[PDB]
Amino acid sequence: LAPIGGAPFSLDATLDTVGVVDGDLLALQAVPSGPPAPRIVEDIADAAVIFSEARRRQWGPTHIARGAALALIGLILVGTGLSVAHRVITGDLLGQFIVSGIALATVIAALAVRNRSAVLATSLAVTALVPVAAAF
Amino acid sequence: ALALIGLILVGTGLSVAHRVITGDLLGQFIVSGIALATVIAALAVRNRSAVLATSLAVTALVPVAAAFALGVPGDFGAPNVLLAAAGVAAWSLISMAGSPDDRGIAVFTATAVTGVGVLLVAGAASLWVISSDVIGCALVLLGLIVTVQAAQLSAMWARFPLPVIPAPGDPTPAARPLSVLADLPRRVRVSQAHQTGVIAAGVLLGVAGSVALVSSANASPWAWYIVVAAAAGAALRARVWDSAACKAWLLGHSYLLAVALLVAFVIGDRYQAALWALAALAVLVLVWIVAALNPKIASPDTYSLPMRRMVGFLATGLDASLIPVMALLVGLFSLVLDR
Amino acid sequence: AALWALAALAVLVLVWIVAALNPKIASPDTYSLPMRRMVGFLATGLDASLIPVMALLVGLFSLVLDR
Amino acid sequence: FSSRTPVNENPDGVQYRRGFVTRHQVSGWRFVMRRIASGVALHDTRMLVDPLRTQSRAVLTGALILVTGLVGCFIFSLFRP
Amino acid sequence: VTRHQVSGWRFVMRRIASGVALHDTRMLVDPLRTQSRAVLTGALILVTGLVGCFIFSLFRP
Amino acid sequence: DPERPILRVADGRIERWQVGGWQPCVDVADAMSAAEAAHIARRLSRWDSN
Amino acid sequence: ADYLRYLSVVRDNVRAHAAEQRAALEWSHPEPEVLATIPGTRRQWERDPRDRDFLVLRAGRHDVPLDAALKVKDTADEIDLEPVAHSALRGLLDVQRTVRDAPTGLDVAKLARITVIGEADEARAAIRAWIAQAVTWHDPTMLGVALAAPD
Amino acid sequence: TEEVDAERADYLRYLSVVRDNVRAHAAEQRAALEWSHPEPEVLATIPGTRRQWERDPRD
Repeated sequence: LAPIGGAPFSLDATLDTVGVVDGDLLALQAVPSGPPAPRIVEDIADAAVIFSEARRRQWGPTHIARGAALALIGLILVGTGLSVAHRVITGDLLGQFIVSGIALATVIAALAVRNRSAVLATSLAVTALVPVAAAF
Repeated sequence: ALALIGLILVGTGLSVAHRVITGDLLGQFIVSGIALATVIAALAVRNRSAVLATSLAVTALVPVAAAFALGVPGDFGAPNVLLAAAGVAAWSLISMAGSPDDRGIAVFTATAVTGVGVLLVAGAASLWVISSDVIGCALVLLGLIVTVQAAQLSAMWARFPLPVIPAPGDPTPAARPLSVLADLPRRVRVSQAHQTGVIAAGVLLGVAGSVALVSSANASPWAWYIVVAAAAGAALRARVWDSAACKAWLLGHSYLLAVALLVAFVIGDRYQAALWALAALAVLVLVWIVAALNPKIASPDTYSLPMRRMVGFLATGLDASLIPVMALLVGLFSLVLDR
Repeated sequence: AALWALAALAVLVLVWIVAALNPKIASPDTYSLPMRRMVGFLATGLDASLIPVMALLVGLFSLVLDR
Repeated sequence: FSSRTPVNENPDGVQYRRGFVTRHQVSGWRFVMRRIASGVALHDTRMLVDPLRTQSRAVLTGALILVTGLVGCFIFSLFRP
Repeated sequence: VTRHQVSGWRFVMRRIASGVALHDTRMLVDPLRTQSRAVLTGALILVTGLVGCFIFSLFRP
Repeated sequence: DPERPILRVADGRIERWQVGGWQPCVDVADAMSAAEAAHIARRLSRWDSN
Repeated sequence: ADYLRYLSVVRDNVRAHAAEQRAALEWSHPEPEVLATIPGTRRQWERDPRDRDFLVLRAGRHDVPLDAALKVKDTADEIDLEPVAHSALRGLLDVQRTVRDAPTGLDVAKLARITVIGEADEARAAIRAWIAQAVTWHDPTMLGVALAAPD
Repeated sequence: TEEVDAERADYLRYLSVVRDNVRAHAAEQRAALEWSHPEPEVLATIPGTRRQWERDPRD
């Protein structure tokens, strides 16, 4: 027996001597026991290659995708910044065109990738708040 | 905890702004006060809580850096940077030891190695005047050296059990205490942490040298070659490291470089160059998004061994050709030619 | 210069007392093999380039440069 | 031919303490160190190809090119008028 | 005498030397010869530099 | 006496009596209270095959 | 490098051997807490005098030597071997020769008297542990218990 | 020539250790013979001891 979302009751314990009252929901959980034994390795390089995997996921395509999305968000932000800064300092109409282009491009894209991946779509739609604000 | 971190950051910022603009001794006093408070709070709570302790410790980097950079009186210069770097490195090395890995070792290693780097460079700049080009070259070269030697440096910095090699005629190499082998997982996690940190430090030193080399408008085309070559090498090294964060840093070196060049262009009066840097950043993001959309590109199996070896040779050639061109950049060859 | 030589003597005696206090750095059986090889390289190269500096300090190079 | 080192059976003989480092020993140490470095930076210990040694060799070749060009232009300055 | 003759004799002399200065005879590595050859190659650096300066003198006016 | 061993268990572990001192035989000698053994015996009393 | 690769393969093989032996031990000698759940299953009493664990009563996890022999092929007489490879093989033959914290047991079939010295609580605890492990796996036609106590 | 220098170095180390080994063998033989044949001045202490007439026709 275990208090649900907690640690199981010791077997030797009496139910009354452990905090419980009518109407408590109890789970039927496996008795806690530590690891059987950790891997014992005597080659240093083999140790490094072995134990690192318990916290390492390969590069793979998902990391590329996440990094690309992050790079794109950063591009949107820093482009908006540079564009509005140049437009203020010079008023050469160029910063305006550039920030407006970035804003329209990202608000189209935030609808484009809508069904390809949800998180990317919401993230781009969120970060698009800066370009449109600066453009207007 | 978040409130306290915010307090420390905003206090450092306000006090530095006041100390530079108004020039009142209150600045140094209050930054030093919050710095000492933060460092003693970290060293205290280290036993009561781990994550809070390392958070306060990594935040303490801003107060000490802002403090020592102003402890030198008179006008700002190289010795100020030397003192700031010294403080950062010392505090990072102090905060690193004493706790198991919690990915605080990674950031602490990064800050410590970049601090040692900028410490050496600031010492060079202070002990005798050296032009901006020399400083940028020193940064790029030191970041390169740290990056290439990152692996075995992290290995020996994790304090792995030394490999026992017995010579002929010596007694047998008795097995090491089971305790050390039991400890090994902790040590290899620390090794990966140090690895990521030192790679990040190499990237930071590289981009710092790059921006120092090509910030000005009278920069030699050799400076552009040095910067673009260091960036391309930092990208091509991503094929070597097989951990996630290391590859990420090595790739993002070029991105951070482009952003920093943009900022340094726009701080100065170089605006057309700033738009060009934005364009280059867009090219980099385009490469990223292309690689993301097509998982059959940037997949090594999608290339023949000839082209793979060609990329390898390109990396080797770029890394080799970096430092001789670097000496060509400064007047070393000119000097020796006229002596 | 006498006081400076006394200071250098102090540094030597400090090295001695450090090595005698901690017998874990007083025996290169507790140094890493590349460290021991670097010590060897330093000694060898040092004694090697000693005698050229010898003949430099005295007027040999200058002698044959003139003759 | 002969390469051996039998077990000493004499308790009253000589025991060779304070060993040096042989060329073999330092080569083996450099190897095991490159192997640990490969196993840490990469996830290879099979050591079929060692890109880290190649990178270090590349940077050192850059340094050699540097010093060579230096001494070359130096003797060029001297010998030429 | 042969090359092997003089090689063997010089080696056994060097082994005697390693047997009274060091206190090993395995001769896995021979630091005594290392230092002796270091002094010698110092002298060799000197002589090559001397003839180098000689020729360098013959060129210049 | 390998066929008639002498085992001392008072350390939290069992140690055999060999020639000279004790030799550790186990590290973590399991041990169950009388209540757990009683629960087992009761669950056992059901079945019979004799 | 080639020899170290071969040695990593052999280490993996012997690791598999040790894992197999460990699983076999955990199957035949489970924790004393698990004995409460065995009765009434198909593993009620499942040892017979043709097993390899008939009448062996677990006494706790101990560093047990690997059952299978782990030896190197000959030509290791007095001819010297490469230092790094020989050191690696030494470490392998030392460490992997034993399985860590595997449940070991006492063979009651090869004994005639057992003197248990220690504190009465601890002695009786361990003795009850062995008896529970015995009776909860053998049938009363191939096992029996008898006690003589003050009370 | 480092070839034959290393060759003879290996052989001579092997020879030194086998010299030590055979000297141990010789000292063992000598200790045995001195246990059996003590100096005559020792013989006064032999009698009335566990070893007084020890040699028997199997030795």
